[PDB]
Order: sequence, then structure tokens, then C-alpha cells
Amino acid sequence: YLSQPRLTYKTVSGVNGPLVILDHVKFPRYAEIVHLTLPDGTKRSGQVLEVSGSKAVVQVFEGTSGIDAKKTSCEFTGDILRTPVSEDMLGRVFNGSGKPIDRGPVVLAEDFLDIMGQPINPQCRIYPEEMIQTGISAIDGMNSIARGQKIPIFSAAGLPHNEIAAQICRQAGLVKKSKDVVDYSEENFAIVFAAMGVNMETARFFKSDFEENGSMDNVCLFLNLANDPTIERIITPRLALTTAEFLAYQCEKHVLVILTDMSSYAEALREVSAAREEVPGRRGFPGYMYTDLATIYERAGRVEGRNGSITQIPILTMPNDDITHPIPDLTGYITEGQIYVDRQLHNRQIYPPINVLPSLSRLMKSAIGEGMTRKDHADVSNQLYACYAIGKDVQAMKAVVGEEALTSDDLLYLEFLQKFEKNFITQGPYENRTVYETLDIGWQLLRIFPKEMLKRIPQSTLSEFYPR
Amino acid sequence: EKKEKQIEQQKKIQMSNLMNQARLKVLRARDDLITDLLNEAKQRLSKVVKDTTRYQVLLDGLVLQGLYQLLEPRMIVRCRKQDFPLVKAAVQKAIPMYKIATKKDVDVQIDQEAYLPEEIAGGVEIYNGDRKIKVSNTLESRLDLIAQQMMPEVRGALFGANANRKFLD
Amino acid sequence: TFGYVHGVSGPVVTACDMAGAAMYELVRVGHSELVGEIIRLEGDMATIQVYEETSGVSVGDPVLRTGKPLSVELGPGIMGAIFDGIQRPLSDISSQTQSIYIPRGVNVSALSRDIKWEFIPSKNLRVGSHITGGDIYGIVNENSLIKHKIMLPPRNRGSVTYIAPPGNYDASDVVLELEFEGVKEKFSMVQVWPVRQVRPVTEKLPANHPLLTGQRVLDALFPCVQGGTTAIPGAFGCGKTVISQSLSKYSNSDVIIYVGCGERGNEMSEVLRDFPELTMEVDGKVESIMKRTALVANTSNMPVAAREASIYTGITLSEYFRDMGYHVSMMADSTSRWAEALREISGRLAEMPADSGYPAYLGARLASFYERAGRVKCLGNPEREGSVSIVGAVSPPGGDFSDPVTSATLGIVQVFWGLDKKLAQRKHFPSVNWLISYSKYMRALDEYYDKHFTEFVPLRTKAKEILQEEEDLAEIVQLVGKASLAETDKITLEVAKLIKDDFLQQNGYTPYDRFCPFYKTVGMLSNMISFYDMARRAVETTAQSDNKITWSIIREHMGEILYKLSSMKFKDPVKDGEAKIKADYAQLLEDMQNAFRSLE
Amino acid sequence: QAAMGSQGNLSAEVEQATRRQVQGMQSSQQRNRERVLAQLLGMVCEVRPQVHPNYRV
Repeated sequence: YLSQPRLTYKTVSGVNGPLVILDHVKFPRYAEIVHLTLPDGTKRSGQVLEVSGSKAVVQVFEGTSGIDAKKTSCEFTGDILRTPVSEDMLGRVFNGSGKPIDRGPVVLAEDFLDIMGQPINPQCRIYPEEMIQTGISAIDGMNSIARGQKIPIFSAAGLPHNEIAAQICRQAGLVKKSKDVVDYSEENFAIVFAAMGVNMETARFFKSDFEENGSMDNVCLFLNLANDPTIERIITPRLALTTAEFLAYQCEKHVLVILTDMSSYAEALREVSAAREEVPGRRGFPGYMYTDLATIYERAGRVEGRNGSITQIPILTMPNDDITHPIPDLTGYITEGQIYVDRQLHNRQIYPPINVLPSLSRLMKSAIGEGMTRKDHADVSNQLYACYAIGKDVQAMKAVVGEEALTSDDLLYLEFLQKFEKNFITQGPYENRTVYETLDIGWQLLRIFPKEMLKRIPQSTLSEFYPR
Repeated sequence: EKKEKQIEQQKKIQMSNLMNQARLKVLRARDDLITDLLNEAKQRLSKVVKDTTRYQVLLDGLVLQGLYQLLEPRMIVRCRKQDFPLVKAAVQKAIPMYKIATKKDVDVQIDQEAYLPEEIAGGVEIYNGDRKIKVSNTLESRLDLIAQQMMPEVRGALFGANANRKFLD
Repeated sequence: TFGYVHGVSGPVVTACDMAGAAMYELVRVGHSELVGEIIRLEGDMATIQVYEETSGVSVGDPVLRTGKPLSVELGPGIMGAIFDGIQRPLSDISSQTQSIYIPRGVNVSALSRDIKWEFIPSKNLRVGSHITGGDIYGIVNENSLIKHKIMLPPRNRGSVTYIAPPGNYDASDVVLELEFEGVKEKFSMVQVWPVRQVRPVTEKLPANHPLLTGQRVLDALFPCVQGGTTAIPGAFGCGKTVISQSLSKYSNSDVIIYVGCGERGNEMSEVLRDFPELTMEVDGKVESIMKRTALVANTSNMPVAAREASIYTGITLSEYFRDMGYHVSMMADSTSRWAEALREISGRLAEMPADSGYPAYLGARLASFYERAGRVKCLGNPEREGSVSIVGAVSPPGGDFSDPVTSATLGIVQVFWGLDKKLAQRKHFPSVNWLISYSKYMRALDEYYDKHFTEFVPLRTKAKEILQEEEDLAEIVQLVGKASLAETDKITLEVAKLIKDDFLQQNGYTPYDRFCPFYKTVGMLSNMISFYDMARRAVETTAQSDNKITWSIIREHMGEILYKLSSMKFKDPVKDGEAKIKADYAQLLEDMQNAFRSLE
Repeated sequence: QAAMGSQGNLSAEVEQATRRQVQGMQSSQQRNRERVLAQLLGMVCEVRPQVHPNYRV
């Protein structure tokens, strides 16, 4: 492959903010990586941006600070950024650029892969079949997450979305105990976490919690602190996703990708687009942003002939609780389903504050069924949703109508509302519930009514649990 | 119950920390092994430097690489002091190869004013007329480049294939 | 004449320093051969726009000099396979590569050069006869359902010189050769046509035949016409396959062409099984419909220009197979995805944002692709005729009917089948609104209806009036309590209910209620409305004359008749003869007449 | 007290495991280092110079 010596340049025809412009460059190449040596011996990486004739431009990752017009070395790698990927990197923590920070060694590469990856042939796609249990009752009981169902989570600043994600990570797993507990030991499940735009406190908390849980034999972590250069915030997702594609389609595993704080990701992309001297588009964001998020999210799913899969769970915030803002608009277009949180539930000291009224799920219809799970999920979830909706309406009714005008069924609706809230929604920081356990809790809740009010459940399945 | 679960949590965190330190120590030992291998490779190159028959051919190749890459009317070649006549013969035989391969007129000058440091195991550098564009073809740098380029194949040969690598691509 | 590439502001790059050549030409860059479009020229310079990624291209890499604009190959074998926007045979690419990810610059034709085909010429023309563009010249037996005719491309004529004898040949073998004035031309099984133009036709004939849809709902109500244009909103959970499958199985069209944008593999696999499952027994057998149809679609990761060119590739394929002398139906799904593709293209050209990023020529492009439609008289010796229909599914952002695109599409289209999620929540399928849906093609269909039925138009107008009046009266009966009103009004409400529960509904999981013949629907509606007419007249007369008959009396006396009206839908014409069904309905009508007479 | 016994035993277990792993890796690596070294040297000695493919006149 590469056998030619590496070239160095001492030419600096100018600078403009993060850019460095130079000339007399012999046959440069776009997206070519560059190393810079400062007068004080400091090293700084960068990427080529604009090429023309002999002139070339390079964006420095570490910012242009104290770059002399003469005493500067500029070394051209002669290739593009390549990820040294290996399966044994599980349990490690890297920064945005991939350099170790967990006091471990440089990744002894198993194979070098293109960071920009490659799109998947749409013919070679297998539809999701079965579901993954994430340990969160408030999500699992009423809203399944199939293998490869890109379900985002919408939140706002100040809510504990990060803590919810941490619990999801430290409690996730599979339901292969359905056939045999002894057969469950053949686990092939992994998690890759990508913390971006995360401040010191939350990054350190993620580190501490993951380190304490002890499940890092199946967790590979990427951390990008706020102080790091903005340009690395846009390369970190590529690194994490390249690792995920490798670990899935070459080692045949089931991988849960979590990316955090896509709003900072979008801010970083805005930064780069502004640095590129391009006119802004709608709401000051680049036009091509739809293509960008598409090439981020679309790389997740199943492939024919392989026993492996991806599930991707991005997290993002809503500026000023604006669902029509471009960031959720494009996310909702690209992805399937939506999960929300609601500020009042958090204000009432209810954790996790997951609102089931606006929760939506597409692939739930086939993510759940007989054989791989029980015959008692769709009916139970639909009954819970309808009963909660009528309970909310009845609580509203009682607000003004009066307690003296209530009926027995309406008292029953209030009781269902309060019990559902205090038991099913509220879980706690570490109370990991299984799917069957949450179903049993749901049945215990439904027991308050007679069988008449539970119309949504056919009598053949009522006979299973109702007479208890 | 709080005390008991605190004890359970403390014991579990102790297992997790001990297991991480074990894994990290194993990876450290492997890294030290690899660095020892690179050091042996360096000293093997240093031993192979001595033989003055293939070394002339190697220097001819290095000079040809520098000429073919820089591609400029004025060229300045720099090497170690003790190999001066050897590089002189190399450039003299190399100039016809350039003048036929590229079909250009170029002038080459050997920089006898400054010398490479004595610590350099062996190699050459070449500069333009204004000393602004440089390329180094040093043996140590070449070794580093090739080692980092073929690092995955080295392990793949040494420490056995990967059980879970069901498909290479 | 060599690479002078630049950097990018997005996923697209430019170059220059090349010979003079016409713009809108697709030229390939580099050894990996990335496709890009000539746009702007300044002297010897010429900017380009590659669609794939730009990473890794140096300055000076070769510029492959083509000589054509964006074009699509046309010919036999297109049916049965799947293609992207650039017309790349993805299944065959997977087979050849034995790899998962799309390789860059796959230089394989849409059709291979290794499969033989049976050819038969016109068997009437001889060497030396005169030919002109459009004149058929062969016929291919692709499969046992459709035969793919072969003609000369447009802008060709002269005296024949060579007619191949029939046999097994591939596309690389020249089959026809002729001598024009001063030159001579050779033609093979495949022809290439520029995307950015319209194929010529002798004229256009006004559309006058109703498009056949299996479901009696949205056919007897708000009919579509073959060769028309229509809009159907579509969203998650409301159902788009409920119409795609219906037009793929229960319709008179000869070919379906499904164009997609931003889709998943679910639809591809489900439809590739739906073709061998939900099948037509035209010859008495079950057969895959994939051999009849062709699927084209892209996903969100694909290049934006490819996403924009996918619809054009679809419609030019549609026009080619419409020139054949057939009926084609184009499902142009996700006009919203098309619109965002256009916005993404315009974003990099620094065009003025007119309305929410949309270019000024959005309405122009909208009108221009909806223009390419209708029943037409094709160019050829034997006077070929056929039609191409388009169905453009709208996708409002959260149901807001205020998009520039949606408003313009509403302006252009003629039929509209409003779709709801509330009805699917109410457990009523199929989901039609019956109030915001409309049809404007009734005036043309008057001739056909008068020629065949002579009752559908009065009966439909009566049904519409009754439904609207019931919707008006729903509020008054809400303020009265739905327990007291005039008998005439009550009976009006009752027949509106009747029409709701036994006429305006159809079950897709019941084998015998997946297809309602149009004559069966007409007979049902006539029977119901005659029953209502007689009841209304009886009550109105007896109100003033003697013994005012109330609906309680009517319903109790005639409860068996309401049972028979409800059970009229269980006829299953698949197993039960047409004449038998007519005799049964006529006997029911006579029984109703005698029952009414005994009442009064 | 049981916890003290258990953590002592587990520390012994992990120490034994890492010792066995490093010993096995050394026994494996000391077998064929020379051959791979000679392969890498054999590539290093080669040069095969040539012009950039993109150049022309």
C-alpha cells in the first residue's frame, strides 16, 4: 500500500481563525490528515479542507494559537483518518480523538477501517423481529424497543435524561431466559456509549457509575468534554459508529449504540459550516444537515446471513420545549417512533418522568408476540393506556365537578391513576425489573376493576390472571 | 438493610476495580512485549547497517525515492559525514535515471556544510533550493512507518487468530 | 483535461481545467470513478457536482470524458428487479460482489450481457421497406404474463437493410440495421433516452374510463379515472400499503411502478412476498406479480441528487412501458421526501429561499412532472394506445394542510382521498373521511355510466346528500338526546347509519370481502335506496292519511328485512355466480315490495 | 468476617489468573518472533522507487 516518504512544509501564506493557508504543496488530497509542529515543539493535528492548484488549506483541531509565519512544520500523512478497530477494546475509555485516557495503552489495531464508513445495500436488510429489555419498566411495559428500531428520547435542559440513560446502560440486557435460564448464558450483547458536549460533572459521573456497576466487560465508552475542540465533537460519532459496525457485522454481536446531546452535535456542525464560508440555511443551520443526520442514523439494523444487529438510541434536548424546532423535526422525520418526558412529572418528584400519553412506537406490533414472549402484552398495554387516559379525564372532571358527584367507577379510575403513577411509572435509581415482573405488576394494578371494565383483554387471556 | 446493601455494593466495586486492574496489567505486559520487539528490530537494523555491499544499493534506492518525489529544478541532498563518497556515487549514478524517467533537466547539490547528527542510525534527507520544502527518507522513520502500517498483521501472525472473527471483511 | 478538484461546503465538490463540452453531462472523476454533473462553465473551466462522498480525491486524477446527459437505459428485463436512482441493479450487484456495502462506481449496465431472449420480428416487413420512429419492429417473451414489444427510437427513419432472423440473442447483438440519407445506423435490444425531456406522442385522448379499484369504498364514492392525477395523505399508522396492495392486485392496470424515497427494507420484502401471495388468477393460476411490476426506491443515506433523479427515472420508465400499449400506474410515494430532496439540492446552489427554503421553481417542477400523464396515442404503425396514471401520496408535517407543496399539489390534482387515524382507532377499515375527500372526474364518467348502468349517478348523489344531511343533524339529535324527533328525520338517520355499517366498509382479512364488483356495489346501493324511498313515502303518506307509521313499527315488522340487508354483503362472488347473485337480489327486492304493500 | 475471607480468596484468584495469562502469552510469543521479524526486515530492505502515477507531460 503506502511506501513513499512523508513530506514536510515550512510555508505559511497566512491564517484566518481556525484555518491555515499555505502553498507550494505537491498533489494534495482532500480530507488528508496533517500534523503541525509549533515553535515550542508542541504537536497539533488537523484536516485538509480546501484545495486548489498548489494552495491548500488545513483546519487545525487544537485552534490557531501562537503559529509563527516561519517557524512551523506541516507534515502530510498522505491518507485519510483510519480507525484502528479491534474487538478487545471493550472495557476501555477513549477521548474524542481516540487517544486512551483510562491509563491504558494505544489500541493495538486489529484492522484499520475507514472512518466515514460505507452505506448498506438496502436489499441486504432484515426486518426487526424481537425486542431488547432495557431494565426500565416505564418504557418496556407499554413500549417495546425492537432490534434496530431507532427510538430517540426527547428531553429538555434540567431534566434527568442523562441519569435515565445511565440506568438504561447499567440495566440493559436480553430476554433469552424465555427458552432456558441455562441457555441464557450464551450472551453476545454489548453497549457503546458516546458522551458528547458533556460537562465535567456529568462526564465524571458517567465514568464513576459505569466503573462501579462492574459491567464493563461489555461496555466501550467514548467521552468528549466541553473544553475539547468543537471539531472533535463531529468526529466522535464516526469513531463510535465505526466501532459498532465492526463489532456487529464482523464479530456477530448485538450492540446498543447510545449517542448523547445531539443539540451540541448540531451546534458543532453549525460551527464547522460557518468556518467553511457557507451562507447559513433555515434557522442558521446548514442545508445538508438532513443528509448528515441520515448518514449518522441510517447505519444501524440487521443484515442477511449474519447473527448480529444494532439498536441505536440517540438522546437530544428541545430548545425552549419547541417540538417544531429543526433538531427534533429532522430527527422525527428520520427515525421511527418517539419517546418524551414531561416537566410536571419531574416536578412531582416522580422518577423516571416518562409520559406515556405522547409515547409512540412503530415496530412494537411485531417486536412482541407469541413464542418469543407471552400472549398477554398488546392487550395489557392497550388496556393500561386507555385506562390511564380516561383516568386523567376523570381526574380533570373531579377537579371542579365535586367529590359528592363521583361514582364507584370514577373512584376506581382515580385509584387506578394514582396506583399506576406511584408503582408502574416510579421505579427508582436501581430497581431493575424484568419484563415478566412488570407484567405481573400491571396485572396487580388491573385487578382493582372487575372483568367488565377490562374490555380490551379477551376472555381467554382474562382467564389466565384475572381470578387471583 | 442499608448497612448490608452498602457492604454488598462495596464488595462488588472492589471486584470491579480488581478485575480492571488485572486486565490493565495484562495489556501493559503485552505493550511492553511489543516495545521489546521493536527494540530488537531496531538493533537488528543497526547490525545490518554494517554490511557495505547491500547498503550501497539501499542508498541508491533512497536517493532515487527522494529525486522522484521532490521533482524540482534545484535539489539539495544531506546525509551522514562518513558516507559522503558513497552518497556521491549514488547521486552520480542516479542522475541519468532521473533524466530519462522524467526527461527533465535538474541540478543536484550535496550539502557538505551541515551534517546529520551522529545518533542517526543511517539515512538521507533532501530539500528544495530555499530550504522550505523537505523530505526525510531516514531508516528510523521508515521503520516506524512500516511498523505502524503493518501492526495488525504482526499481531495476527503472533498471537493467533480471533475466535469471533467469523468474517474477515 | 485533467482533475483540478476543490474542497467542499457539503457532500459535493467541483473541478475545472477540461476541454469544452456541453453542460448537464455526467462525467466520472478519479480511478474510483465518482459520478458528477457539469453545471457551470467559464471558458476552459467547468465546475462539477459529484453525488457520492468526496473524500480521497487528489488534484490531477483523470476526468473520464462521456458524451451524454443524465439518462436511463431502457429495454427488456427491467421488470422483476429493483433499481436505485441511478438505475443500478442492486440485487445483481449483491450477487456479483458477494459483499454487503455498496461499492463505489459499479460499472455494470442496468441489464446484463449474458442472458439470452427469444425474439420475433414483425414478420411482415422486408428488407428495403421504409420505417419511421416509433414503429414496432419486434416482440420479446419476458415471461408468461406480459410480452415486451420492441420499436425504433424517436428521431430515426429510412430504408431497412437488415432484419435478423428469429432466435436466442442477448443485448450486445445488433438486431436491426438501416441506411439513412448518407449514413447508416445500427440498433440493438437496448435504447438510451435523456431524462430531461418528454417522449413524443401523436396526440392525447381525453380520459374516459374509470380506474378499477377492488374496494367498493373510494370507487363508488369518489371514483378515479385511468390516466388521471390524485393525492392521498399518508402517515405512520394510517396505512399506505392498504392502497398499494389494492392497486397491485385488485385493479385493471397492466403494470405497477412503485417509486419510493426514504424507505426501509420492510416494504421491499413484504411486497416481494405480497406479489407471490396476493395474486391474480387471470389464467386460473397463482403467480408472482413481481414479474409484472418494477420497484424503485432510495433510502435516506443515498445521495441527494440520486434521490431527486429517482422520480424522473421512475416516470420515464412509466412512459416507456406506456408506449408499449399498456396501462401503467405510478405510485409516486412521499412527495414530502421529494420536496426535502429539492430543498437539499437548492441549499448548495445559494438560491434565494422563497418560502421555507423552497426554490422559486418548485411549483414549476411540480407542474412539469404532473404534466407527464394521461391516456395518449403512441407513435407506431399499428396505432398503439395506452395510459399512464400517477398517484402522488402527500405527507403533511403533523397533518398541517398549509405546506406550499401540499397546497400546490391540491391545486393540480383532481381527486383526493383524505385519510384519518381516528377511524383506525375507532376500528373502522378502510379509513376514509367522506367529507374532505372529493372527486372532479364525474363529468367525464357520465358517458360510461350512462352507457352501462344508468342509475349510479342519481344513486350516488342521493347517498352523498343523505350522508351530509346526517352529519348536519348529528348536532340537533345531540341537543335533543337522540330519543325524540320527526319520523322522516329518524328514518333519514337510520338509512345513513345503514349505509355506514353495510356499504361504507370492507374487511381485508375476510377472503370473500377483498373484492367487490362494481355491478355488485351498484345493485347493493340501488336496493338500499329503494328500500329507503318506499319507507319514506309510506311514512309521509300515513302521517296525514291514517295510522302514522313510526320507525318502531317499521323496524319490528321488517326486522328480517334489515337482517337480509345486513347479510347482503356476504355474497362472495368469487365462488357464487353473477346471475345467481342478481336473482337473489331481485327476489329480495320483490319480498321487500310485498312486505311494504302488506304494511300499507 | 465472611466478607474478609471471600475478598482475600478472590484477590488470590484474580492474581493467579493474571499470572497464568501472562505466562501463557510469553510461552506463545517466544516461539515465532524471529520469523515475523525477518519478514518485516525483508520488506524494509526493499525500495522499488517510482514516479507518482498522477504526473504527466
